Amino acid sequence: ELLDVIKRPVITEKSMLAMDEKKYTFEVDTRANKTLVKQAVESAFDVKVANVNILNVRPKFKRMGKYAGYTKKRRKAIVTLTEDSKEIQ
Amino acid sequence: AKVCYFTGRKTSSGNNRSHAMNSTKRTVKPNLQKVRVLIDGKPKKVWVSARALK
Amino acid sequence: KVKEIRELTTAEMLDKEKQLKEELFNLRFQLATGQLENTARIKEVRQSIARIKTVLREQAN
RNA sequence: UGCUUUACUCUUUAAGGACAAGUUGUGACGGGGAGCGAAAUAGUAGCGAAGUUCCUGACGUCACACUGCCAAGAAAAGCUUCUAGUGAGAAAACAACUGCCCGUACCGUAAACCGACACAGGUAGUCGAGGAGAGUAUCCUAAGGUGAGCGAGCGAACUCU
RNA sequence: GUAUGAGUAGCGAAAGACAGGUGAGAAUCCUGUCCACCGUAUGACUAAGGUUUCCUGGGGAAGGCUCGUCCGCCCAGGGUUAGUCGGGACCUAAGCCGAGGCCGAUAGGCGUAGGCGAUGGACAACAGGUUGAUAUUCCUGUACCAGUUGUUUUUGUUUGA
RNA sequence: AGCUGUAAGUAAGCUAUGAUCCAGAGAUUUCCGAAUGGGGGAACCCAAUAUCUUUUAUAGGAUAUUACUUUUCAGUGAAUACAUAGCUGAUUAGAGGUAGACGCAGAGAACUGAAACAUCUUAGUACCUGCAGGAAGAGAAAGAAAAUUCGAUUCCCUGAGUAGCGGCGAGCGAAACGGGAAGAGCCCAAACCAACAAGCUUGCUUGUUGGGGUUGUAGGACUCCGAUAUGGUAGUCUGUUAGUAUAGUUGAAGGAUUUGGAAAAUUCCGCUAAAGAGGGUGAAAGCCCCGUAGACGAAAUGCUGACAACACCUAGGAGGAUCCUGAGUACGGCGGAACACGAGAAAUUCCGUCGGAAUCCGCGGGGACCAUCCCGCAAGGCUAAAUACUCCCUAGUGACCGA
Repeated sequence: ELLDVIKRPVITEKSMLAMDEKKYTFEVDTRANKTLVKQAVESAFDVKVANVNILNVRPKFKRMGKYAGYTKKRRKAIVTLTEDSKEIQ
Repeated sequence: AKVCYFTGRKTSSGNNRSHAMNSTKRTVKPNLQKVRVLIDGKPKKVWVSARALK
Repeated sequence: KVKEIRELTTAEMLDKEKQLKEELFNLRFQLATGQLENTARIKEVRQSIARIKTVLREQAN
């Protein structure tokens, strides 16, 4: 179903520094392999392997109004390339 | 000894009086025997009361 | 929205499904990078995909 | 043809076989370093000289290796062969690609664990230097880390050390 | 809810002093110097356990047994990257569930085959550099294990492949 | 004709092509959970067989099927040949939850009372467990009676704290007669006769299907004559209408002055009512708003009547040679329980064991037992209503509460 693989790019202080070595930080939905993300990126941007790396995130608190609730789980994806770029973001 | 296969005899319970009428609780059980019978031609082994062996 | 969706063939339904999913990719990446003066087009692509899938549900019983 | 075993003939510090801490080259024109030190506002970037000999030397390793003793000291898989069998023609070299899911921050003889507390208590494992010295004892110290989360005066009774 | 006890007892073992900073406000925060304490541990690494306490930039109403410009506290943003490390796609000990089955007022109890279960077995990567936080995980160099695609020298499925 | 919930706030939009909202039908429905491919520390991991997918290719992805037991049918099978275990495949049903309520069963306490305590009481209560249903249980006389009789069951009043039981102590405690609520009765086994198969000795015994047949005034077979109509239903989610439940429409009549921040309050003069019940509005409103009385209305789905169709079911009179009418059943001894009844002079109902009848000239009962009389036919099934409860829905009420 591989357009529900990738959601968003991550725009942070390390993620902009990953841009210099052709590395890109996407958010992949839960229960997805490394191989789906390779196939989805090759489908959507015409670039290659040089393997993905995949994280996870434990949630937090926040408090607003005497209430106590978590946030979402996440899963980052730091995809490296060999030969093309993405001046898209 | 759990049931009969033909009749409906099963173990039960009742009192026990003794000579100044003090009551306790018994286990009144039926006489039962493991008998090889012919259920649909093929022999089994099953519990049958002696009452149905007359 | 509904009516001309009921005017199409069968394959063109699937073609518009693919086009609307690619527009959802484009609206996601253009929300993450601080863009999209229109943000109320996100309901429209979703509900268009929904109406297309119900129309394909009815015709195959 | 593998394995086991009984009888007979030889053979024996011999030969065959099995394991082995470690050394020397390569790796390595590499990175490491006492110290120098900017070009803005950094001891930053960038530059590096020596790699010797003797002495003591481990229950760390060979390794449960060896002798002794009685209290007589886990299993199954991985591995290796031989047949049963299945049964186009795979099997070395070279080159290019593929290799899934979960944990990884931090505290961890403690202010972040167990004791209602930022509590004189408890917490399994490994490393654990120097001078004296049998030593992980005791006294003072290296590498490192702390100065304790109420004070300032005065220097009576009385209580504690 | 508020008194009395009363502005009393206590402030939870340890050595600080000065100069210069910032600030409305300083013994208690930052920096510098000297002094002092542990040093088989108050030093380093991990297993449990805790669950964001980690880092960056702000804040001083409550918490901190005093003060506080500070904090493990409040707000906002941000950090945990693996073919080789520990576990799964391998094995079994204690124990547990146990198709059929054997017993038992109901409920249910016990047990063969087959399983589940690490504290144990078996198993392919080393040195350095790098950031505000990650590193046998990122890059630098050199390896290793299991495969897949083109090349590499041999034919009855009898095996003589 | 306004809208994007709480919830202000910003920025984007939607609607006269009828949004938002309401009502009835549909569609989609991640992962655990009886969990059901295998495993597990619930919301996790790991598979197999087909089909389609990505890549030069393995790795990667997606869809479908795969638990256990039993109901039936096939193959397969073998200690041991014949076929029974067993295995395999297909087919049929279950498996868990509540409503902390009501019902039926199994098993079953103690404190307390007796001014102590042993039989007794608390009490077949509390608790556990199985089984269901919208209700369940009981139900068509082996009955209640004592005549002069009545005719299935359940529930209510009364009989009555009476007759009774009880270390005759504490205490437990009915039933029939009478008045009411609601009303209903049906189907088998047997004896007999056919159709088939078997040891069919071709004796016609057994087994299955189809007709027959259901009772105490005894009835049925069997025989002989009639006879082929009359009448009911406790079925058919098959039609055709009537109504109803879930959105709604319409719905009368008032102005000025004074005190006011603001009037519904006050003072004058009016109007309405099949509507003067209630709520809201800058204070206390028949005439401002929402309503109320009345009147009207349903595309879709469900429910209830009705009456059509279709299913079913139901015959008379006489005879009395032979045949049938529920078996290890009734009943007895022993040991326990249930009946208000605690072995008591102990009938009637069950349970465990051991004995164990008759066949209409028969059998049971009328509180040990006998005789006479009277009333009844057990040992096979089904059955509406009157009765008890409320997790939830709609519409209401209270000399019920006001933090």
